[PDB]
Amino acid sequence: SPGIWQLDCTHLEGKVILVAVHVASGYIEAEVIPAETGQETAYFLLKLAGRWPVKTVHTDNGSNFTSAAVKAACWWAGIKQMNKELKKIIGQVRDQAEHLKTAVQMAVFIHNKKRKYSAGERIVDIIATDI
Amino acid sequence: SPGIWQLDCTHLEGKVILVAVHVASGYIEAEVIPAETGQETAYFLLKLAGRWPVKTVHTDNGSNFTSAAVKAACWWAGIKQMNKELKKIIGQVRDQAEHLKTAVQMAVFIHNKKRKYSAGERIVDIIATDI
Ligand SMILES: Cc1sc(-c2ccccn2)c(C2=CCC(C)(C)CC2)c1[C@H](OC(C)(C)C)C(=O)O
Ligand SMILES: Cc1sc(-c2ccccn2)c(C2=CCC(C)(C)CC2)c1[C@H](OC(C)(C)C)C(=O)O
Ligand SMILES: [Mg+2]
Ligand SMILES: [Mg+2]
Ligand SMILES: [Mg+2]
Ligand SMILES: [Mg+2]
Repeated sequence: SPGIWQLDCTHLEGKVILVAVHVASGYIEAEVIPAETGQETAYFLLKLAGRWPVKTVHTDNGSNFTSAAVKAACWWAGIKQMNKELKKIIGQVRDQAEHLKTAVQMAVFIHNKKRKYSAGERIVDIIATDI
Repeated sequence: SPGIWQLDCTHLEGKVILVAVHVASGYIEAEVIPAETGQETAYFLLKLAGRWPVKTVHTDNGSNFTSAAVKAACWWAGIKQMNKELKKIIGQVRDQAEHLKTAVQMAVFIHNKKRKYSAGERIVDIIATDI
C-alpha cells in the first residue's frame, strides 16, 4: 500500500542517520542528523510529506513518535502512525567523500537507481497508478 | 521535458533558501542553507538526483555552477547544465513556526499539494509516463 513509510535511525561514525523507506517500492530517503531527536524527526517528516503522499508511518522504535513536535507535524501534514544494505553501499563509496552525509546521499542514489525497474521507478509508478 | 529542473537561491530573514523547480510540473523542493555556497549547491544536487531522474539543470545565475564541487556532483550523478509565489506562502504560514526552515517546508508542502491535479501529482504522472 502506497502511502506507507518506515522511519528509523541508525548510527555510523558517531552520527545519526534517519532512513525512510517507502515500503511498497523499497525507495529510500535519508539524512544525517546531529542528534536523534523528536524535533529532527518532525522536520524530516515535514520535508518527506511535502514531496510524497505520506499517509501512514511505521517505525521499529515506537518511542520515536512520542514527542509533541512529532505528533504536531503528523497532525499538520495529515499523517497517521534497509539499514544494513545502506551501510553496505555507504561502505563501498565511503572513501570517495569527505563527509559522511555526502557518502549517505551517494549511497541513497545508488540504492534508488539500481535494477535487480529500480526502486526510484517503482515509487513513481506505484504512486502515479494510485492518482 | 521531464528531466529538467531549475535551481536558484533567494534570501529571507538574512538566510539563504535553495529552491529547485521541476519545470514541467511546477513541483518544488527547497532547503534553507547557511551560505550561498558551491558546496551546499553540490550537496543539494546530490540529494535531488537520488530522488528524481535529474538530467539537466538550469539556473538564473550561471556563476552558481562554476565551483569545482558543483561540477564534480553533476559529473558523478550524470547531470548536464516560483521564488515570489513561495515567499507568498512562506508569509502566510510564517507565524505558525519558530524557524524559517520549518516555514519553508510548510510552504513547500502547501505549494505541492494545492490544485488550481497538484504539482505533486503532476511530477509523478509525468515521470511515470516517461518510464
Ligand atoms: C567537501 C567536498 S569538496 C568536493 C569536491 C570534489 C571535487 C572537486 C571539488 N570539490 C566534494 C565532492 C565529493 C563527492 C562528489 C560526488 C564528487 C561531489 C563533490 C565534497 C563533498 O562534500 C560536499 C558534497 C558537501 C561538497 C564531500 O563530502 O567530500
Ligand atoms: C521548534 C519547534 S517545536 C514545535 C512543536 C509544535 C507543537 C508541539 C511541540 N513542538 C514545532 C512545530 C511547529 C510546526 C509543526 C507543523 C506543528 C511541526 C512542529 C517546531 C518547529 O521546528 C521543528 C519542525 C524543527 C520541530 C518550528 O520551527 O516551530
Ligand atoms: Mg529507530
Ligand atoms: Mg518535543
Ligand atoms: Mg540564484
Ligand atoms: Mg568549490
